[PDB]
Amino acid sequence: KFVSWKSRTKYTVKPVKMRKSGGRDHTGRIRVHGIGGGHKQNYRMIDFLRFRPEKEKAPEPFEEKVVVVRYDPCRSADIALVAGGSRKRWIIATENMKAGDTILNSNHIGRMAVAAQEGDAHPLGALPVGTLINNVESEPGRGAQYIRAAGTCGVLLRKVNGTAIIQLPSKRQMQVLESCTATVGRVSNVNHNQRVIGKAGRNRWLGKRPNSGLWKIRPLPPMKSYV
Amino acid sequence: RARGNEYQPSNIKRKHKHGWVRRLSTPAGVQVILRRMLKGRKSLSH
Amino acid sequence: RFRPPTPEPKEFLEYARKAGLVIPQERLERPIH
Amino acid sequence: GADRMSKWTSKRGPRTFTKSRGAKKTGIYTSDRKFVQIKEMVPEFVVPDLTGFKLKPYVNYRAPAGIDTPLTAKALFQETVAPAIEKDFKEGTFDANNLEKYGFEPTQEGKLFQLYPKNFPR
Amino acid sequence: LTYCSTRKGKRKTVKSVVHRFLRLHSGLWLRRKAGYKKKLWKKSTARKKRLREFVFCSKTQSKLLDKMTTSFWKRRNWYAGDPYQMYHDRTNLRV
RNA sequence: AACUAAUCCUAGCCCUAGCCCUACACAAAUAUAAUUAUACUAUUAUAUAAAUCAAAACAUUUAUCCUACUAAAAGUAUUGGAGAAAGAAAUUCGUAAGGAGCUAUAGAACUAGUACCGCAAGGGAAAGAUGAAAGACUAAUUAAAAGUAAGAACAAGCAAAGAUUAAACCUUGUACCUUUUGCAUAAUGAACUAACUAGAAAACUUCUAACUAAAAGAAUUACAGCUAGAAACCCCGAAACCAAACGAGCUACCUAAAAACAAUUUUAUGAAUCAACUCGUCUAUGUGGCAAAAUAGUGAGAAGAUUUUUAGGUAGAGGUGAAAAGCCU
RNA sequence: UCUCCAGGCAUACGCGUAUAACAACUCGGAUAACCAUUGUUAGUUAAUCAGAAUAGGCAAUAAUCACACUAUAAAUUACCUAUAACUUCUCUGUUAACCCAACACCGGAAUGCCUAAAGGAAAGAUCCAAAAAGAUAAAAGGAACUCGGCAAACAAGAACCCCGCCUGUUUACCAAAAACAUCACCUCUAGCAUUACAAGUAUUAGAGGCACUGCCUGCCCAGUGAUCACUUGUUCCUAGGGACUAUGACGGCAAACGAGGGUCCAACUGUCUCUUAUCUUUAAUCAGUGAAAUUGACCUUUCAGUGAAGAGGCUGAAAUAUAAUAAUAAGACGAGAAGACCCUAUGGAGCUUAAAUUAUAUAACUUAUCUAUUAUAUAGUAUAAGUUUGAAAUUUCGGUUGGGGUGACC
Ligand SMILES: [Mg+2]
Ligand SMILES: [Mg+2]
Ligand SMILES: [Mg+2]
Ligand SMILES: [Mg+2]
Ligand SMILES: [Mg+2]
Ligand SMILES: [Mg+2]
Ligand SMILES: [Mg+2]
Ligand SMILES: [Mg+2]
Ligand SMILES: [Mg+2]
Ligand SMILES: [Mg+2]
Ligand SMILES: [Mg+2]
Ligand SMILES: [Mg+2]
Ligand SMILES: [Mg+2]
Ligand SMILES: [Mg+2]
Ligand SMILES: [Mg+2]
Ligand SMILES: [Mg+2]
Ligand SMILES: [Mg+2]
Ligand SMILES: [Mg+2]
Ligand SMILES: [Mg+2]
Ligand SMILES: [Mg+2]
Ligand SMILES: [Mg+2]
Ligand SMILES: [Mg+2]
Ligand SMILES: [Mg+2]
Ligand SMILES: [Mg+2]
Ligand SMILES: [Mg+2]
Ligand SMILES: [Mg+2]
Ligand SMILES: [Mg+2]
Ligand SMILES: [Mg+2]
Ligand SMILES: [Mg+2]
Ligand SMILES: [Mg+2]
Ligand SMILES: [Mg+2]
Ligand SMILES: [Mg+2]
Ligand SMILES: [Mg+2]
Ligand SMILES: [Mg+2]
Ligand SMILES: [Mg+2]
Ligand SMILES: [Mg+2]
Ligand SMILES: [Mg+2]
Ligand SMILES: [Mg+2]
Ligand SMILES: [Mg+2]
Ligand SMILES: [Mg+2]
Ligand SMILES: [Mg+2]
Ligand SMILES: [Mg+2]
Ligand SMILES: [Mg+2]
Ligand SMILES: [Mg+2]
Ligand SMILES: [Mg+2]
Ligand SMILES: [Mg+2]
Ligand SMILES: [Mg+2]
Ligand SMILES: [Mg+2]
Ligand SMILES: [Mg+2]
Ligand SMILES: [Mg+2]
Repeated sequence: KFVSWKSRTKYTVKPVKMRKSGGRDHTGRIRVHGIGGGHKQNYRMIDFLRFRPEKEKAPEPFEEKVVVVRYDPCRSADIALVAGGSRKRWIIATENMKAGDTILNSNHIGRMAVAAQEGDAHPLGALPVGTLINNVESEPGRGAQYIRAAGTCGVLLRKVNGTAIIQLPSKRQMQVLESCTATVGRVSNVNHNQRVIGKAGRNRWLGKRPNSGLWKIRPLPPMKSYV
Repeated sequence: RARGNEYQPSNIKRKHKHGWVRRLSTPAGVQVILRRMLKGRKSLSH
Repeated sequence: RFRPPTPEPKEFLEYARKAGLVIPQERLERPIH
Repeated sequence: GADRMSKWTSKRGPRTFTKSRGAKKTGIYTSDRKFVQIKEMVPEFVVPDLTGFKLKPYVNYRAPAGIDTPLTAKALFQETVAPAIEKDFKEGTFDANNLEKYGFEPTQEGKLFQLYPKNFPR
Repeated sequence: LTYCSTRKGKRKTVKSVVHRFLRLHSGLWLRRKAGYKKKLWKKSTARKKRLREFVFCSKTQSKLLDKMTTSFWKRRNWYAGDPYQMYHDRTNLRV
């Protein structure tokens, strides 16, 4: 009887009501422990493909206007409503984004380096080595999947030929084509790691059930009389 | 606490748990009815 | 366990007199001789 | 402790449970919950004029009863259809194609009262 | 022992007797001596001679073996050139 | 000099024989929360049976279970921790309505899969008795069971026996079954009445006959044997194990939609005092109780990780668990 | 009419005629009256209470008197564009003292309104014995009681140790705690999308440990020259020759809080010295109704003996009209429960592993098989055969040794 709530085909900026799982799967059995209850929430459909040209428009760099930078219950970072042309779409907000700012979304692969302004989306080839980036996509057109948390910025270590190396926040180096689109700057809510829960009830407000109260080298034969 | 009152009646719950439509939903439930028909039960299901 | 209370039914007259009854008169099929 | 043997009716169960007692529907429920009764769906009692009717509920005990001969298709056919076909055959004005002339109906479609599937109540 | 079989309703022979003992028609049973093929290097010459012999069974042992085998193993067998032809009967036996 | 009771005979049932079946019965309703006249949401068994048990344990294995014609070949060939056990074939033979059964605790569970018990799967009873006629007023028959009544008792004792003129006084006498040990003043079991309630098989031996170097109505045995008859080996009772259904209306946790929190002080709260509400600290009562966990007091929390309501989910090789190996009627 | 008591009326859920009248007086109410019982007849009335056309386009801005006010846990069909139809009221719920607890059960039972205008009766009659239960009063003393201030009090104040940070959570039915959870802190694992984690992305997620804060100190940190050379170290080529090498895992302590476990003082008292009086319950007598465990048979005595710790019943003395009513509990090794304790079974089961036997759970590799390619070759793979890993599965628990370590012994 479990029908997923993620059944909306068409993009909208209206917040969408979420049904909670409880750590259980479509079978009805717990698959992850420690999830339950909490505050009711609404899902605002984020758009991680920064360079999405508007319908019936050409594929070239465009600009959008930041309406508001808002708190999002469903993620560590904060979201910014951005409007351009006749389209409104939620997006992740960088560290310094404010209302009324203008942010560029560029398709052009700069043959030379392009000056980097935080919040604008540029292909990795355009950016210069060393620039802090966020919302990186693995393959051109996929959409952003890495560096999407609060205050998490990766570095662009190297660009050679058609590919570049990205240092993910975990210090794990990844390689992607220079065509991939990465947003510049940090991801905002840099102090999220400084937040203090304080009381056990606060985690029960975020849907975190308490931990359960339940409290390997086989010797080789030649080394069993010394164990 | 005092036990013995584990039955909290509800017609919606009863017909959903042990009703005609529920029994026919799975083949094992159909065989529940087949046994009771063979035995001669006056009540096949709730 | 227990056994059921069967009510366990010159006697019909008392039965119907206590209960009360509509005894419609009957036409005797054979005339009395 | 629920009673499994008594009949399930609308008096039992919560308010949400409702079901009919066997009365035929006479209308339709539109959206926003408006009942619209349909005049044609409501039965009409066709009552004849009984003025000057000689038949009453009971019959004379002196009236002889008749031997039972339940009606058969052959008896109906002979009483009604045989006289025409027999006379027509002698006249020679007979063919298989013109069976409608004697009262045959190839199909029941288009008739107000269809003999099969029956589309009228008693 | 199987006294009444499921298929035939009879007793069954214990095929461990059939593979170890010979029954003479008179009623006697022959056997070998346990260990006659074992560790012969450390056995005395007289001991080995005793082991090689064919030996008879006691009254109770014979009574047991008769219980464990069926009648077919107790019939008189007319084998041409039998080397036990003369041992199937008792002679000069008053007892 | 009689109450409670007792007597009873047929309702049906049992095993065979024979036989393929063509019983699947008005109108209407019903797969919707079945039995609700019409659209909405469409509809669909199962991969190898397992274990108990036998092997005096158990670990390969363990007849039937898991069917292919009778009698013989034959418990033979074979198969097997070569143990317990298991076990063929070639080949031959083959033309056919009844009861030394039951008669109401028996025979079917059956007067009924009902009443009743259980959320459900499921479990599952008891009983009737006139006569030709009841349009003869529903009879009779029986010192007859235990139990009582008619009719309490009268120094002294396993309750009787020997006796006696005499019921009791006198004399003699350590209840029963099993069990200890072949003993108990041990110890188990027994309120009493009626009914019901536990030894079953033919390898060898013995006995009685038929025929006899042969016996047997084919297949077998035989150096007096062979054929037939007769003669035999209990009842009740676990914790367990496995397969398939049924269960989350209790309880554990969860999902969705809803509710409740006065007054007072702090502040801006898993803060304070204290109701409603939730819980169950200590003592007494109760202990077949009002209650298979309560009552009366006294207490802990009481805007929160609070409490409560409704509907849904997770199922036993599992579920749930702020782990008590708690909870899952 | 009087005396007294103080959760009542609606709806939901549930129940299913217990509703009302009459007639009955068998059964049912634990007894009567009377009926909640039996039979017969009746009943609940709704257009407002309650239940039961199609296709597109699009949504930033809580609630709390919503203004101010901040906040954090971030929080409810409409309006438009076209199409289609162009006057309608049937059906069903409606009673009651009611449901779940085997019962007319001192229990359980959601919400709104209200707190006596609604709803009710603690005593069948009598008697005031013991023992038992409950309430109130106490001369003088005031914990001397007791395992302990348990219980009670005209008291309800003050402090100190131990443990746990704190509010929370648990062994429904003997354990509410020092156990569990908890913010904080710490270790480990994972670089990723269309059903959990999650419509998330390392400031994330999962697994697990652990009080925090401040304070302390172990490890570890090539050696000597001094950013430089040797000695080392590690590899090779043959004892030679090259090659290469620029900070902590541990303790010690912090207030507040606690139906936790110890302790003290003050006050207070019938806990006690040392009990008493009153009232209610029960008791007892009268009327009605009427169980339960238990029971070999009993015409059921005391003392000494005998006996296995043991005698109403045996041996020898002794005592002895018969039956009730109300009391006590020495005995009938008094009666009950699934209570305890040791031992036994080639009886079980739960749990753990380093028991034996297995293990197409996952994971990996290897060879085939089948495709792609390629110069032989690297890829993959509806399967088979190996190997490695081990989630699991099945089975077992020799003997002798006041009983338990080890040993030993057969
Ligand atoms: Mg823990
Ligand atoms: Mg029950
Ligand atoms: Mg409930
Ligand atoms: Mg065995
Ligand atoms: Mg086995
Ligand atoms: Mg019977
Ligand atoms: Mg019967
Ligand atoms: Mg008598
Ligand atoms: Mg005497
Ligand atoms: Mg004893
Ligand atoms: Mg076993
Ligand atoms: Mg539930
Ligand atoms: Mg308040
Ligand atoms: Mg508080
Ligand atoms: Mg309090
Ligand atoms: Mg408090
Ligand atoms: Mg819990
Ligand atoms: Mg524990
Ligand atoms: Mg249970
Ligand atoms: Mg009434
Ligand atoms: Mg009356
Ligand atoms: Mg009545
Ligand atoms: Mg309405
Ligand atoms: Mg009403
Ligand atoms: Mg009672
Ligand atoms: Mg009043
Ligand atoms: Mg009263
Ligand atoms: Mg009184
Ligand atoms: Mg006082
Ligand atoms: Mg005093
Ligand atoms: Mg003292
Ligand atoms: Mg002291
Ligand atoms: Mg106290
Ligand atoms: Mg604590
Ligand atoms: Mg607490
Ligand atoms: Mg407890
Ligand atoms: Mg609890
Ligand atoms: Mg507590
Ligand atoms: Mg407790
Ligand atoms: Mg702890
Ligand atoms: Mg406490
Ligand atoms: Mg003092
Ligand atoms: Mg009396
Ligand atoms: Mg006496
Ligand atoms: Mg004595
Ligand atoms: Mg004496
Ligand atoms: Mg008395
Ligand atoms: Mg006594
Ligand atoms: Mg033994
Ligand atoms: Mg065993």
